[PDB]
Amino acid sequence: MKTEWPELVGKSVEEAKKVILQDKPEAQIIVLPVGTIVTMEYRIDRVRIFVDKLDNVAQVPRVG
Amino acid sequence: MKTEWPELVGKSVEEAKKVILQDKPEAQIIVLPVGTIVTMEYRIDRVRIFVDKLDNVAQVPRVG
Amino acid sequence: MKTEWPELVGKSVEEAKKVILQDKPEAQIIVLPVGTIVTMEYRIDRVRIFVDKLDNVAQVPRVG
Amino acid sequence: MKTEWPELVGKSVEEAKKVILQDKPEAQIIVLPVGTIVTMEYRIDRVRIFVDKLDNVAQVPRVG
Amino acid sequence: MKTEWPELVGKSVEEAKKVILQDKPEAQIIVLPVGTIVTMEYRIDRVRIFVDKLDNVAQVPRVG
Amino acid sequence: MKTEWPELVGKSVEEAKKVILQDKPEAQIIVLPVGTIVTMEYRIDRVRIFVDKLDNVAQVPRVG
Amino acid sequence: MKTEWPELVGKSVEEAKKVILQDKPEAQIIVLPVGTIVTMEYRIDRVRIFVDKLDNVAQVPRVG
Amino acid sequence: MKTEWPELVGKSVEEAKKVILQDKPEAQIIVLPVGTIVTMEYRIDRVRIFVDKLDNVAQVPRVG
Amino acid sequence: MKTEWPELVGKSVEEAKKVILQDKPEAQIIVLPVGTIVTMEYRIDRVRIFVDKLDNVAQVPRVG
Amino acid sequence: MKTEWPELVGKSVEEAKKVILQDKPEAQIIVLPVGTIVTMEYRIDRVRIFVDKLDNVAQVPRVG
Amino acid sequence: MKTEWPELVGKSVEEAKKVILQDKPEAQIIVLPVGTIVTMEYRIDRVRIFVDKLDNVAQVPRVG
Amino acid sequence: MKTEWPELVGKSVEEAKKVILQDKPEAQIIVLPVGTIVTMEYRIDRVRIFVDKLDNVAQVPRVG
Repeated sequence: MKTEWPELVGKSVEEAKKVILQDKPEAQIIVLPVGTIVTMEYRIDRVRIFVDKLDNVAQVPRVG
Repeated sequence: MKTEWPELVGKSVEEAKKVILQDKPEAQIIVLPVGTIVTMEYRIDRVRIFVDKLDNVAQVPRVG
Repeated sequence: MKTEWPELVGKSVEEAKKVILQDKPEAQIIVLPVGTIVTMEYRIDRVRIFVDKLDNVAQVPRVG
Repeated sequence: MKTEWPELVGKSVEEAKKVILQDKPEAQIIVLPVGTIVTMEYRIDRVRIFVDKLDNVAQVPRVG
Repeated sequence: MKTEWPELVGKSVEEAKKVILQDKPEAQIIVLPVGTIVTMEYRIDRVRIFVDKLDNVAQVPRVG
Repeated sequence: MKTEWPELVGKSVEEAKKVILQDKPEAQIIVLPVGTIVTMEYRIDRVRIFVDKLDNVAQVPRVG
Repeated sequence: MKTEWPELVGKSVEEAKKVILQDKPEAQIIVLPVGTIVTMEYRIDRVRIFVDKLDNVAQVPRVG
Repeated sequence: MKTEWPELVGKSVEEAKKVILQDKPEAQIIVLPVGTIVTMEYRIDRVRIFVDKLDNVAQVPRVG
Repeated sequence: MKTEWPELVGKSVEEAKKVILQDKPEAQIIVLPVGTIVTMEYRIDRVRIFVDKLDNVAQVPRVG
Repeated sequence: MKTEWPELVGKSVEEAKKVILQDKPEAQIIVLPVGTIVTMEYRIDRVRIFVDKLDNVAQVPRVG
Repeated sequence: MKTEWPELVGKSVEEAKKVILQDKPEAQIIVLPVGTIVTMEYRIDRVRIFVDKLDNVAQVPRVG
Repeated sequence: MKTEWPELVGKSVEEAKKVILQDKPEAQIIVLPVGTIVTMEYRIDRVRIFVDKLDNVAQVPRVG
């Protein structure tokens, strides 16, 4: 099962969403600033994308 | 009593509000950024929705 | 002496202000985001309202 | 020496500035959000005003 | 060597920049909100200016 | 291998990006506010730029 | 249903536990330092006691 | 698959460990203070237990 | 009504407690480290004392 | 090059150190509480181990 | 008026206290860990000393 | 001028102090936990050492 998207570091939110949904059609994509504190439980259908000030992907997106 | 809405993860605030009010007509719906610190008491009529940068539901909304 | 306004959870800032001033004509109403850190002293004429992202009342307003 | 302005709680920044400068013509007035962390040294000519989301004075302004 | 600018407390960013560059032509001027956390190393050509909500200088600018 | 860009302190994001990509054509450039908390792993192709309120480079950009 | 114990402010943990269990025999009593950050869900059988440096009750214990 | 242990709220670490290992023989049990910030990835064999000042279980232990 | 004890800055907890109880026989005295975050409501019978590493009073004790 | 030690989650510091040094004889092993904030640069010879209240490994140790 | 003690950086608490009281007989000396958050008002008779893990003076003690 | 001690990562406080004082006889050595927040000014005679739970050097010691 695909769980990580290193290839998306540096790319835009739009490009990330497109790629993640090709790979994971059920993905529930959540867009948060880097450094956001995240007390969450694990959701196998969720993919969190941490973005910079310019809404580029700053860290490897991972399922959960 | 309905207490959680896992089906709303990833959906918009508007869609969440609509669904929560169908299920819980008395709901007092509060919209906060993920990571907001929450020193609150329990209110059975309140539903907090934690949203991402795009005002999508990021975490399962729960009564309280 | 009226000290709390549970009836205002979920309502707008405008509606809250109107109700608080009917009940407490001398009120000095302060509007802050939920989670704001509050190292304050007690002021009997002040009412702090903690609001969500949509400027709705998120927590019971209390004198102080 | 005037050091505090309790009478300004709840008032606007503009009204606060006007009153503080009548009382303290040399005042260097600094406007910060409530909860801002303040590791400062003491300046006798400075007056910090802590304001709410609506740029109303939320706490008693004090010299320093 | 000039290392501090107490005379700039309360002044605008534009006035501060002008004065700092007259005094220190090589200055690399960085503008940050008060309370920003600053884990930095020492740079002799840098001057950080901490500003309030109105982009006025809130604290004595210092080299480093 | 070039790992740091001290020469970019004080410069704009646009100038920084241009210089970093001349030096490191594969760079994945991420733009964050100073003070952002950064729990990241090491990526040799990434360069994080920490910027001030005016989107000037505030700290030496480094690979990772 | 008893939900708060104002009478226990200032008392020891031992005295608090004794009183809470007389009033609420099923209580699951949790002892935390004041200021502890509490991202919890509501448990009707739990009573959190916030204590000072001397393990005295510092704030009104409440169910949840 | 057992994922939560509500029955352990209020119990000691020793009793929790015993019960979790009966239910989940492969469990890797981690004991942390309530409020600890937890930027972790999901591990299906891990169970985190959040404890109070007296090393009693303060919150429902969950796999991850 | 006595509300503040400036005379106790620098004194020990034991001396502070003695003086506060002479002045305020009903006082519920709470001892916390400086910097403790305090999201509390106002209690007219409570006096919080903020202490240093040596359990000396570091800040003016005040009712509330 | 070995960069991660998932097999050490849940084990003691002593066992972790032994295993990491078998795999990486030059390792500079650093032991920190979970949640410690880590503004560090990348060191290829360092391995940070994040431990729980009982000095067990709480998270996968990684080079850097 | 003596307001700072640069000569005490690196010295013990005992040596600092001795020197500060020679210079300032009325000093109310408060000993805090580095990084302690300090929302205080200005007291001309107080001297705060910020100490390291070994109770050595880590930063220049200053009146206030 | 020696400004950094990479060779001391992983070593004890005692060994670090010995080496730093051989290299810098005037050093004022300050020992702090990793993650300590450090709002300091630059002191050319100071060397801060950030240590882990076992009082080993966790990060490169640097003058300032």
